[PDB]
Amino acid sequence: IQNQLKKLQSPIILLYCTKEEATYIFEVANSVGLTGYGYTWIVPSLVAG
Amino acid sequence: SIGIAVILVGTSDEVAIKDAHEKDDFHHLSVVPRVELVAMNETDPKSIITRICDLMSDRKIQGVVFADDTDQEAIAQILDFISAQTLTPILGIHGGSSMIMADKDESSMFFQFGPSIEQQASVMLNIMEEYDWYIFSIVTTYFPGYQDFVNKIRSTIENSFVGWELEEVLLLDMSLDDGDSKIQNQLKKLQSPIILLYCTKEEATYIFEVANSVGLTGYGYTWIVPSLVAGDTDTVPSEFPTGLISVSYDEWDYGLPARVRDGIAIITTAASDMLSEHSFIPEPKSSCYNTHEKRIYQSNMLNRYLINVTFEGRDLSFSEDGYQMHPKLVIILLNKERKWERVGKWKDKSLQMKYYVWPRMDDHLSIVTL
Amino acid sequence: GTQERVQNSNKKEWNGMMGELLSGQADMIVAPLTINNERAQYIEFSKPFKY
Amino acid sequence: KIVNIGAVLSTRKHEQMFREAVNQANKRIQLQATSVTHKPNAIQMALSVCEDLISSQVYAILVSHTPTPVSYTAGFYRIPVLGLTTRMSIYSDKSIHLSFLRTVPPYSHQSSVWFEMMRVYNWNHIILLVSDDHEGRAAQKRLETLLEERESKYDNKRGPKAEKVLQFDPGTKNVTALLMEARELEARVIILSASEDDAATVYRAAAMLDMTGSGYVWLVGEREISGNALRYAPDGIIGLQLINGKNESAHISDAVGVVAQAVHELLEKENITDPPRGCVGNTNIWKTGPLFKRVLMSSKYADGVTGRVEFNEDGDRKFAQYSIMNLQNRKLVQVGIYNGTHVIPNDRKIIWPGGETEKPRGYQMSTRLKIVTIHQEPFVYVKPTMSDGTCKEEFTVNGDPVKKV
Repeated sequence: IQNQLKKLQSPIILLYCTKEEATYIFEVANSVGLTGYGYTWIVPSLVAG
Repeated sequence: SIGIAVILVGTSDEVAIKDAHEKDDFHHLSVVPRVELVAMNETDPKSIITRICDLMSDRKIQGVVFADDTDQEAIAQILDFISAQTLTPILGIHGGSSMIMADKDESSMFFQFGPSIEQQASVMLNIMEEYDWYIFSIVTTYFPGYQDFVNKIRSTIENSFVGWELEEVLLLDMSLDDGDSKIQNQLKKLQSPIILLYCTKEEATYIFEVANSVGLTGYGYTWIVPSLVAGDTDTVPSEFPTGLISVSYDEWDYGLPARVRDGIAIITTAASDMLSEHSFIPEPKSSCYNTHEKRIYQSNMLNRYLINVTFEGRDLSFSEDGYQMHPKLVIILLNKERKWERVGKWKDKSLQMKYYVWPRMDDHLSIVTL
Repeated sequence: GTQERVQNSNKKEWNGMMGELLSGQADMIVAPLTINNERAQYIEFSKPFKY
Repeated sequence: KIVNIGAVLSTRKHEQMFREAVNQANKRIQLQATSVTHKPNAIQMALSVCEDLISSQVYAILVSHTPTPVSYTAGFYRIPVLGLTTRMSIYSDKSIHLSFLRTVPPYSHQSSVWFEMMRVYNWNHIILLVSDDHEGRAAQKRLETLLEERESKYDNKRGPKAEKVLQFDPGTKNVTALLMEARELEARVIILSASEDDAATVYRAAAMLDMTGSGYVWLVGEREISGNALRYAPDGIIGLQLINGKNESAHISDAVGVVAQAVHELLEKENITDPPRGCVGNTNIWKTGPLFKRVLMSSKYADGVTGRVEFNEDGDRKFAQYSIMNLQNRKLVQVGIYNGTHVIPNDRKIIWPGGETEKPRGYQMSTRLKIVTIHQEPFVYVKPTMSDGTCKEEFTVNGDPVKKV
């Protein structure tokens, strides 16, 4: 997952998952530096519980 | 006349004991030489100093040459010391006793084989030229000797007509455990193609680890790092990625008898040149008993030429602070199969590589014109 | 005044009155001196007094 | 268990004081003490320390007055070494010594008071006269380390800057040229960081070129208001003083509590190994050297005369307390006390330089500028002069005069 996650270099990002997956992925994104400012995120309701 | 000693501690090298008699050339410069040799098992400091201080007196020896194999961190310092308390020239040439002390007592004469950090920066720049990378960063810990690194880079970046660039020059802090996530924070910013780094081997493990965390280890990130990060050239840790480049200076260059050749050439060339114009032959000096510095005048006069000497065409001229001026360096290159590969050598302020193009770990083509 | 390599090396030095300013040899260039980017990185230009 | 600690001092008195002082906090794992005398001819010196302390089970060594070999040898084996007397700035090299943890902060630190004075008296221009062996190189480095700060993203204010950094030579006979090229600049703030002779032959040189009149300012360092720094001192000088002083038995007691506050952190039983007796080839060493040191330099409250004795990010004494000193032509007299973030001047007469009781600005903006031009016919004509020395008069078309220089 980290590997496939490294590639991205976009300004804005969309995401589709479930809330646990979101926890996991925002975690690993914090690992590979994909959580700060420079990365706006949009995500449907099914992630916000 | 002046005596000349050698000391081979710890490392059985009983092929070279037949090689110290490579000195059948001294007659061409003709200051009466006196060569005494000795080896030793692996030992402790007291054994070093005690086996040392008598050798001058017992056979009228003025000058020694060192070589061993151990942790190059501290064994040099005892030599640096003993240099000071008699005014005797000690030319440390091998692993262990040859590690670059940054600065030392000014009243001491003691010299080493190895490039200072500025020359390593210049070599890094010559390379970046040769393969035309032009946009590089610098990552640094607080380890000593880093100001010299960044200043010697920024200096030659400003004079040259070449279109050099630069980017963020980070100064991290590896002091407290709390700063570890802070280290990650300061590490996030970088976005450069090429990267340079200055640290020690443990710091390198740590940093390549956290770089793997924040995605700063793969392809897209070439790395260059001086020798002081590559330890012994075979105990590669698990974090050092492929293709990691580094200057170095090793035995694959030449043999222990080769370095001992140069070292039993310098101290029988220069202590003949000092007796080419003047007529004041240094006397066989005193014991390791009391600080007798009467003849301190010629000790300075001994530095008057031990900096500048050429032999067999090659030049072994020195700098002032105790490392040779024109240092024969090479480059190594970590393989995919975890091995350091000799992939090019630098000399004469010039490069002689092996590859016309840089390998890599596709979107890179080779196209033809007429 | 302009930059030029010297010593058969890459050291960049200036010439003439601009070099005489940067070397502190002078203090102010009251003379017909143009305005460009390459000098603006070592010197302070007043507003222009003749277009 | 049994734990030994040794020291190489010059007074047999403190030798008993050290054992008494560890025996005091001993009551608050048996922690014993050892000591050894001092001798000249430093060659023989390292032929004492090993056989006298490594023979024991040392976990530190204490040293006092001389930069002898006791820095190198016990540094081999990586056994932390504790410093009392000397504070030349050379011992901060992590790479050169992995031995010293010290008590008297080093000269190069005293350039943090200075950067404070330049905000309690609002001087924003300086002239710097460093030395040229090592200390200056360090002092200047640490000073430039501060002046580079204050980078404005307080709220669009003016900040200090260096102006000129003259670097004379440690052995000098005639040095006036540097002074001659100093007065040409604008400011009148001088910072002289050097050694005894290296200030005697500057004090005796700046009053004879009249660089110590009014509007002048001098900040010096403790070695520059010392001894032979009074045979020619500039009346109206400013020097510094730390409230620890050069007292041997002042804080040996303070040092004891530092290892004391650490043996109970070392009794963590993670992995402990004795320091090996004998000096004959326990080649590789690990006494938890890195670990035991990492313990020591992490907030050990020294049971001592100064409060909150910490250890800086490098290993030297942190958060000292200075006392601003001053001279009135004969008598070096306190005018203040410096305490970490506390800049505290006292109440007494600051006879500033020249004996003028003003607070002179560090600034003297020049007048006689110099201008440079080139022959250019529409703009700058160039014509020879008249023979007398002036050049010819002239009227324009309307007959008005024309201004020549």
